[PDB]
Amino acid sequence: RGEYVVAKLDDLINWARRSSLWPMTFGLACCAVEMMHMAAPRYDMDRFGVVFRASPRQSDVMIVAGTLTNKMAPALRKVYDQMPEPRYVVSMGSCANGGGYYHYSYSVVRGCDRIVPVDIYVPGCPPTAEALLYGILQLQKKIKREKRLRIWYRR
Amino acid sequence: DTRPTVRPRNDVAHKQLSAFGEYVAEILPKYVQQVQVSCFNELEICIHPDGVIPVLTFLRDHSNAQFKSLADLTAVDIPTRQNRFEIVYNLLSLRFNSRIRVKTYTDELTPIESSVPVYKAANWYEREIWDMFGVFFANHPDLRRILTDYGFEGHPFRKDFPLSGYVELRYDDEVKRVVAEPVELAQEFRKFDLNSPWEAFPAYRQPPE
Amino acid sequence: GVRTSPTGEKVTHTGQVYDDGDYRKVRFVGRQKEVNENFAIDLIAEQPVSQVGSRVISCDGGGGALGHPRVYINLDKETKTGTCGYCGLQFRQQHH
Amino acid sequence: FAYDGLKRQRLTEPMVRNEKGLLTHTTWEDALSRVAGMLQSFQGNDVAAIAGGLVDAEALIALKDLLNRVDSDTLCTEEVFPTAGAGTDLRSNYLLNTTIAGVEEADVVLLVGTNPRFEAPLFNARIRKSWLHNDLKVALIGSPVD
Amino acid sequence: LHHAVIPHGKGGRSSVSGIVATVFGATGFLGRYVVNHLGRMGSQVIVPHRCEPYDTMHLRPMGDLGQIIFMDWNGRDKDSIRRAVEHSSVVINLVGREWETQNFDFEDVFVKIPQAIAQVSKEAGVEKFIHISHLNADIKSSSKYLRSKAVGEKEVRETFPEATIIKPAEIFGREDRFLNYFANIRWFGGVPLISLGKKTVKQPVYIVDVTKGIINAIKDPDARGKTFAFVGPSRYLLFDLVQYVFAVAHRPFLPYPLPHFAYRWIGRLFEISPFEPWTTRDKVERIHTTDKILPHLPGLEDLGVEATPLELKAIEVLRRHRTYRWLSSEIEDVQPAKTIPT
Amino acid sequence: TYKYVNLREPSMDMKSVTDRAAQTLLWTELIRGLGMTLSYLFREPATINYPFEKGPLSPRFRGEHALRRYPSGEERCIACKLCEAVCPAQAITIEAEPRADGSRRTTRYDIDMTKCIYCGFCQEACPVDAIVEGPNFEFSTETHEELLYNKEKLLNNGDKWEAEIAANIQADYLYR
Amino acid sequence: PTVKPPTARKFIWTNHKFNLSGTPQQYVPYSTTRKKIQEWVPPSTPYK
Amino acid sequence: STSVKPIFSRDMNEAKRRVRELYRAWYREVPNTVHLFQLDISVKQGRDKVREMFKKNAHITDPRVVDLLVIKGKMELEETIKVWKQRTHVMRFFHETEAPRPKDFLSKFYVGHDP
Ligand SMILES: CCCCCCCCCCCCCCCCCC(=O)OC[C@H](COP(=O)([O-])OCC[N+](C)(C)C)OC(=O)CCCCCCCCCCCCCCCCC
Ligand SMILES: NC(=O)C1=CN([C@@H]2O[C@H](COP(=O)(O)OP(=O)(O)OC[C@H]3O[C@@H](n4cnc5c(N)ncnc54)[C@H](OP(=O)(O)O)[C@@H]3O)[C@@H](O)[C@H]2O)C=CC1
Ligand code: SF4
Ligand code: SF4
Ligand code: SF4
Ligand SMILES: [Zn+2]
Repeated sequence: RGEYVVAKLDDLINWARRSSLWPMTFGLACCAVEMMHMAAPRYDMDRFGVVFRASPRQSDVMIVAGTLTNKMAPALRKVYDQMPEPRYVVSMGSCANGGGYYHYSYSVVRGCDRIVPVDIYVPGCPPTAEALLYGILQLQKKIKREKRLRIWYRR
Repeated sequence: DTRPTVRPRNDVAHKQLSAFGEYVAEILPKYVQQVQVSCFNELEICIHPDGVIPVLTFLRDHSNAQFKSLADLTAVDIPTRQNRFEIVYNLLSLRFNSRIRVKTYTDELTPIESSVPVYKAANWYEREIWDMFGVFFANHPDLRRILTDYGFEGHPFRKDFPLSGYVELRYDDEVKRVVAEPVELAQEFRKFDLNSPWEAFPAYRQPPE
Repeated sequence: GVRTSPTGEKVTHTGQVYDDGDYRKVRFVGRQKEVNENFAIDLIAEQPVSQVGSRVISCDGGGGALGHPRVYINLDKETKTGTCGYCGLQFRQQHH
Repeated sequence: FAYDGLKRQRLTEPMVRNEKGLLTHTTWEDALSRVAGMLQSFQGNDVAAIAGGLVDAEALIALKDLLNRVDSDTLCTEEVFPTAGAGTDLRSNYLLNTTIAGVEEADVVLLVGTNPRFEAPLFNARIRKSWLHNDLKVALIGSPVD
Repeated sequence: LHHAVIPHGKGGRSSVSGIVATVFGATGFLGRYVVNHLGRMGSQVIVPHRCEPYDTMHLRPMGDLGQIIFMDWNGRDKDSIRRAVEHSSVVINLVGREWETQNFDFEDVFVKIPQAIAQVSKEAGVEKFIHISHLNADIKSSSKYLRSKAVGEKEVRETFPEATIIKPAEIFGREDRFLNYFANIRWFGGVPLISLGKKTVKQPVYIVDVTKGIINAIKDPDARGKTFAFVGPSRYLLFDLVQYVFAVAHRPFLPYPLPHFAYRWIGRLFEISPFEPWTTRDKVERIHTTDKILPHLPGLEDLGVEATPLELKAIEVLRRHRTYRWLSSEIEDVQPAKTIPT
Repeated sequence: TYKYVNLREPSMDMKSVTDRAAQTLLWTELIRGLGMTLSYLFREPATINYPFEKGPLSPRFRGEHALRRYPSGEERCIACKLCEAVCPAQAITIEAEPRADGSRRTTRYDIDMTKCIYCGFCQEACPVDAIVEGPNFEFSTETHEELLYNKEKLLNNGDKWEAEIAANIQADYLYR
Repeated sequence: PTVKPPTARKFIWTNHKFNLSGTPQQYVPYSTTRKKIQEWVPPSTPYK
Repeated sequence: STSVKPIFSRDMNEAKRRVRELYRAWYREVPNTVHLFQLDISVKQGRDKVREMFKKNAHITDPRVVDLLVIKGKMELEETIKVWKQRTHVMRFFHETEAPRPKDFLSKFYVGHDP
């Protein structure tokens, strides 16, 4: 049956993508520190298959980790567009989620979701390294639920 | 000094800073308008704006001064004054282990001589004052915005500039670029009135008009 | 406690409920309206009244420093009970 | 304590009468085009206006100009003031010329046909302050009211 | 008006426009521009979608918090349609394929579905219904796509008599499948044209103008019950149009005539594709179909929209089809196409 | 007092010159660096098996906000609005009115969790321990709207997490 | 908790719930206050 | 009191010379801007915008204020020439996404309370 075959191929490509998330080496402010602590030995994001790569062309996920300013907004959008697809965005911390504690500033974008689509929101100021990892594992479970090929088969 | 909760007073430093204050006023009477020392011992020289270069050079290079480091250069906006901007230089003397403050004034349309000739630290500090307060510094090697977005209009640190500004940014899909729009807030910043109607500090009570 | 509208929407403890014609109830389609089910007005009423033998009694909410600020309640009126302004416990004088 | 009246029974949308003869909601364009149609057809004495108690000066003059342009002088008020004699020609005829502050300097006050306690509560409170501190003599021609 | 759908604000992102719109087929070329314009002014947009949520992410930044709402629906399931319209004051239908699939054919997407959307929308008390048909829809057209547009347009007009029907010409824009279609013919060497494209006249319309007209049709009381024809300012021969595309892209243009029967067979060959056909037999008919002149119908100028010349927005669409040598060439470099004086 | 980080000169006897030449020619100090990394290869790693193993936290941890009740089940919050005033981020919006029984209670209690800096000033200001930052730190959402908390969500957080919240307040209230 | 059990209150949930984001049980925010301004309702009789 | 330190120009003739000099620099640069940033506008459009920005301040009569506008004008030119600005910053002059706002009384009356 087709519905069986496409279901199993969809699991395969879903498994590969979530099992190999390569965030861009991208970080803006305070929360970049906790993101470093998630790569540090105690949490070791690499053991889940999560590997930072500097190039946007070789990245799957953008972790927006810090305050986004008006001056910085076009640059953030640009490297997002240069990511091949599928690409996911994780908002980390209050500044990136909604402007946080500079929400009423003239120079701050009130949430990165004005500039780019967001998949997961990680609250905190900063979120702990363990909280960010929880948000990563939630992105993986989100990728695990995709039905690209099942939707194609009924299209 | 034996009241556990009260900051002790250092009378010796107050006397020395008072003496050096008169000293600077005697040598540079052409520019010095006021000299004062605070109760926590910080000396201030208030000068005419023409004397920025002569005053800063004397303090850097005089042998009984030697303020070789410019700790900070900033501006204060006081709208109630005709000269609304107060330019403040904070200087450190490593030779004598002293700090001094030199303050002058200007308005929107008056230049202040760039102090890059005395301290090369002032270059970026003046770009910041130009950008956030709109005070022009004459004879700057390169004066341009340093902190605000390219093309940003206004000088955000002026007291009459709104907290959230005038424009906000979003990504518009139609034009496939980040666009600037007039600012609207889903929740307006809530202004709190906090000042107490009862006087707190009698020693600073101003005389009745 | 929790009531429902003729439209089926639950009414919260503040009495809020989108009325019949409001489009804003579209946010609950495919999702759910979160209503806390323990209405504090109902729970504080279940508490028995405390009979005391003095004109004035003090309530701090229980737990000492873990309660509310300590306040004193006058119990001279015999047509009502004294109520804590912080926690809502009720006190009555014992016919002394 | 009357400000809570501003949150009840409020008119918030323009309304016109439908076919059944019931008021129904509509837009500003529609309602003001119906009013302009009738305003343009009529003229002169066929147009009149009555102003209420809580109407400000700007809305009053604006309506006087609009009715004057159809050539109607029938700008009326719900509150009656006798028109015989000088009428409204001289301001002094219909003003409290002494002013509220002058009550404190008067010697004799004659109140004619008025309960100032409930008509002008703070004006009445000014009479009593002068009664108290200046030994004002007050007389009343009217019903006996506390 | 309920107290919640009264306009407030200055027409910005956080304002309230008073519009509550259910947009069907919001995930395609025309839908993203429609949803972008509704979200700009502060509308509540219900976006029912058949596709994977990953394919709707470009819509998320189009509205303030809460304003864009997403629902799952199935074009043959009336209950899914009802859940998505019952709270809306305007329902916009942009559902359509340019090709047929094993599951959904031109009858289903242009007749069965729009009429099921129209029937449910009226039973649910939706005030305004907006239907997108086609300029060249005809019962006697040799494009099964256009014959289905004609049949659905009548069903929609009978199921929702107050429906506003909009008949656009072929729409160009960064995701159009019109000027991108021609610029991608370079991959096959020359450009096969029926009768060398000298017997076909087109009147393409800019996407933003179609979107602006739709937005006004919602906010304009007069638009109700009418049929509109959205067409561009100029009429071009297909040959002159395709020649202009290749000049803007700076590609070598080698047009050669291909008989109708043959170019049909090419269409049949590309249809075997199990994904998105590069071309189909129907696409052959539509491209080589003279865009009708409907003077009795009102147009964009009635809705208040000034049609944008193809010569102001072609570089915008076609600059990505250039090579590095020509990327930086400017809008004035190329010769304007010859326009049929009408 | 001071010391010199790098003000020592090398000896020039024949043996020391030879020793530095053997270091230059045979790469001795580079080999030494390889020994250090080699020793780490045989050390137990510091990684923990998250989510099965968690990081250590203390009772003071500032996590997710919750609204608390008295043991009777009445709400502790009295709508005093000191949490609202102290909040550095203006994340709290409160509205209040008399309840049916006359109690001073909130009709609106919103915390915008994307404004909040998780500073805990609000729990310091509250005079009745009504608002607390709970121990939870694992409440990531897939939408921005899911992080704008109203009073029902916050009361449900307190009901959900009361058991742990009370135990932590018990461990720390003598320091407060 | 097997050695030092938690205190029992009536209102405490008897059934823990994990993160429900992304599901039909998620939390949808909404204003909890009632309407501020009441609107005059025109009479339903035919007047004149 | 009317005696005031000059910024550059001693009178309005010296200041207007700098206005014209700045207009020439902006006029010459527009063709390069449209090319480098790959703008869809025409060189005519860009020059009409530069002209428009220069008419907003045509009523000024203070030499010191004129000098500041010229100083700010030259700062903006450098950001454009050196490509510190981006395409988004250049296109902010054209307000392409802002919808037209009514100017007359009735249209403004129907939408809201703003004067
Ligand atoms: C050595 C290096 C490593 C090599 C790795 C090799 C790859 C291993 C994984 C291969 C799995 C397949 C990868 C699919 C990737 C395609 C791109 C993609 O996923 O996009 C989604 C797209 C879906 O696109 P779509 O049509 O739904 O939507 C496109 C439009 N937008 C963009 C708006 C969404 O997939 C496809 O379009 C085609 C997928 C075809 C899958 C393969 C054919 C199906 C075969 C089984 C079913 C056939 C019928 C039943 C047969 C029963 C009898 C046999
Ligand atoms: N040049 C043009 O583009 C012109 C277009 N039109 C009409 O305008 C409307 C929009 O066209 P456009 O949006 O450009 O085409 P698109 O293919 O770009 O978008 C069409 C939409 O239809 C949806 N759709 C198609 N089939 C189904 C189905 N069986 N069930 C549910 N949804 C479906 C698609 O959803 P999914 O992505 O989920 O498949 C997509 O969102 C169409 O009606 C089209 O005929 C008319 C004249 C010119
Ligand atoms: S969210 Fe908090 S930690 Fe992160 S950048 Fe903002 S203030 Fe710093
Ligand atoms: S933790 Fe701090 S920022 Fe967050 S709500 Fe409390 S006081 Fe406000
Ligand atoms: S949570 Fe505490 S501080 Fe805030 S309003 Fe309630 S009682 Fe006052
Ligand atoms: Zn109590």
